[PDB]
Amino acid sequence: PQIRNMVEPMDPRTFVSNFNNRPILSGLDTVWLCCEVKTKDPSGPPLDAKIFQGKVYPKAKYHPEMRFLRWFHKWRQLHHDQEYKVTWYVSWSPCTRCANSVATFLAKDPKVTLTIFVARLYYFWKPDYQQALRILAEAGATMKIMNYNEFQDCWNKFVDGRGKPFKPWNNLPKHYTLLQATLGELLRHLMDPGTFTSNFNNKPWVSGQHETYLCYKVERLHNDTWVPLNQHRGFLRNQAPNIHGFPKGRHAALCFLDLIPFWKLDGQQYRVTCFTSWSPCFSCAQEMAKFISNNEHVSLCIFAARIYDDQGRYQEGLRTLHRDGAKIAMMNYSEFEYCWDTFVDRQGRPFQPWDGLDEHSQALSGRLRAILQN
DNA sequence: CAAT
Ligand SMILES: [Zn+2]
Ligand SMILES: [Zn+2]
Repeated sequence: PQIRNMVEPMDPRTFVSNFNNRPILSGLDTVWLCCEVKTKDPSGPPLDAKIFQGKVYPKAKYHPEMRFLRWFHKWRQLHHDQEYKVTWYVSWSPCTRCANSVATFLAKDPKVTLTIFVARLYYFWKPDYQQALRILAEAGATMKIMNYNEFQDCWNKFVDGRGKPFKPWNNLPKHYTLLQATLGELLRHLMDPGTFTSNFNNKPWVSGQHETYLCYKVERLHNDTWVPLNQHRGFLRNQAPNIHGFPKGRHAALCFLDLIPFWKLDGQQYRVTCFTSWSPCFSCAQEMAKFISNNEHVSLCIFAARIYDDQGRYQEGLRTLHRDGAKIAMMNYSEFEYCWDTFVDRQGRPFQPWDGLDEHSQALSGRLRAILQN
């Protein structure tokens, strides 16, 4: 039995119009949901597959997530009980009602695990919808943003492409990174402690890997005092090159600069701080210096674990960044501890500093000062 | 992890 025999594949124009992942997208009156039900073993065809659709308004009871729940209840009565792995590709993330219904269903049934790939985040800026996605995640649903691979898979399985291959729309990768970072913020995703310790150790770097992790937070000026702005706190990393994502990669500092306009900050004074495992290369620093030159109400503070020699003009880039008003400093014990406490999935464990932390911070601080004073 |  093949997916083509299980579903009526949707029209290609229905798929592309409904699954376009522009984060802010008006005019869509419908939610689409493609799903597969599998055993514990993921290889081969699913046990069954279905496409559900429902109008957003006026009744959530006809949203495709609830249509799925009613179909799946009846389907299970007709098949021999076993453990099920369910995958959804949904055009909009769940509204508050569906999120709470699915969360209740998952939490009462240890035999079912659910992964939800979403094309767009629905009302991601509204606290009610944020809290509902957290309840769904806490019920064990794995919630991810649809990337190129999932759009292509959904095209192959659920669309009447007539053998033509999936063609990505404009800016699919840029949309993905904005949504991924936004989903991480609202789920309050914390960084793996091993990933933190490995990447923020400031001893001389000996690994062949060049990856950059970047933790960020935002403050607002209020009554001559900086106050936390808890909505936009999290971490991200560089995007490795891939011809279906960013063909030349996208460095962490640039992904961070992409986020700031997406936050829709008002005209008040803001201080945006990042803790990055590598200081920015020349290209990143130029872009960062351009940004702060053009956004006078945003103050940048950059704390770096290590100084990245890009074999080019990185020293001049750091000088330009400082000249244009960014604060640049090397992370000391206090900044390492703050990120462990704030951004890392530490499970109550205190910060344990690696060997030579203080000594390496002093050496790097002296190198930075020498760079900035030329 | 299809990898400037
Ligand atoms: Zn709903
Ligand atoms: Zn860079």
